[PDB]
Parts: sequence; structure tokens; C-alpha cells
Amino acid sequence: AVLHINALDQLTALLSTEKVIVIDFFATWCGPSRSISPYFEELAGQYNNIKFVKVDVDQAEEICVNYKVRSMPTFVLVKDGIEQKRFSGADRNALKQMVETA
Amino acid sequence: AVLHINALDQLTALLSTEKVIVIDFFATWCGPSRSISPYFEELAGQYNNIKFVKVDVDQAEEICVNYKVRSMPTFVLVKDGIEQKRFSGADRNALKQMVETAHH
Repeated sequence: AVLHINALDQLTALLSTEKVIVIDFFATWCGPSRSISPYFEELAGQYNNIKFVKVDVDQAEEICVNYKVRSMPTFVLVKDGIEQKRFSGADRNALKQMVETA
Repeated sequence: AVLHINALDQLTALLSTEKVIVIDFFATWCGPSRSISPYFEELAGQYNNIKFVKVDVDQAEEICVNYKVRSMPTFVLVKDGIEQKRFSGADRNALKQMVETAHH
């Protein structure tokens, strides 16, 4: 399943204990394009070896501060505790690539 | 119960005529907009002394510009012709406060 985290220490602890995490900083509103959240959930169900985490930017101020989130959605790939890659935008291709190469 | 308005001069005339208005900027292609749309419409029945309006962002560019709406759903409270409050996102509780605290 998709994880739902809003507390920094819980995210930080996840990053310690799992190997590959893809974070989706999302909002309960859309901008220029439809939500990619169904595709994120679909990818979560295909790559059980990766932890897929959704972080509601309107509920996780501390994480958004720490991670320097400026726009939504922002997707961050983290391996072995360290950030590998991030992009912003509701872009199915970019998300697939990130997951593919995780 | 819920007025649908995509022209700027039409909205502005409404807002120059009615005392209290809550506007819902929506996109049918936006999941969270769909989710709360039902509740907005429910609330529109419930509170009869507030004019409830939907503006489709795909049909309402000039309105989206004057209002600086770039996200949906965005709800805006206008009272006595002045914008009082706004918020974006499908948060049913925020919408209730707004509707309740119209200061009526």
C-alpha cells in the first residue's frame, strides 16, 4: 500500500529502516493538470520493494520546511537515507522513470 | 440553488447586487474538486441566504485572472462586494466554517 506520513520523525525513521522510498508531496487541490495520485497508487502496487509515501503539504509543515517543498506535486527519490532525485509536476513519465531507476 | 457563472461581468454584477456570496472554482477533471462538489451543493440547499456560485476554470479565464485562481477547488467568500476570505483544497470543515462564519 501507499504510506501516508505527516510527521517528520516518522519519515526520518522510515528513511533509516527502508532502502528505497519515493515521496509524493501532494495537496488536496490540483493546479495545471489532473492528479497523478491514481498512477502513484498503481506504481505502489507494482513495486512492493519500494516504500511509496504520500505527504499532504497542508498537514506536514515541518517536512515541507525540511525538504524545501515549493510546489505540488513534488516527488523525491531517496535511497539508503540519502536523496537521489526530485522533480515537480504531475508528470506520469517522470514518475515512471524515477521508479524504474530506483 | 447553485448559480453557474463563467463571464466576469456577470459575476461582478452578482457581487454588486447580493450581500453574501461563496464561490467554488472547480474543474471536473480535478479529483478533489469532484469530491467536495456534492458537499458544496448540499450546503447550498442548507444555507438559503447566501448565494452559492460555481465557476468552471476551463470556461472562465478572465475570472481566474482577476481572482488569481490557479488551483482547484478554491473557495472564495465575498461579502458586501469585498472578498473576505478564500482557501484552496477539498476541506469540508474549512468550507463549513466559511459558510457558517459569513458574519452573515
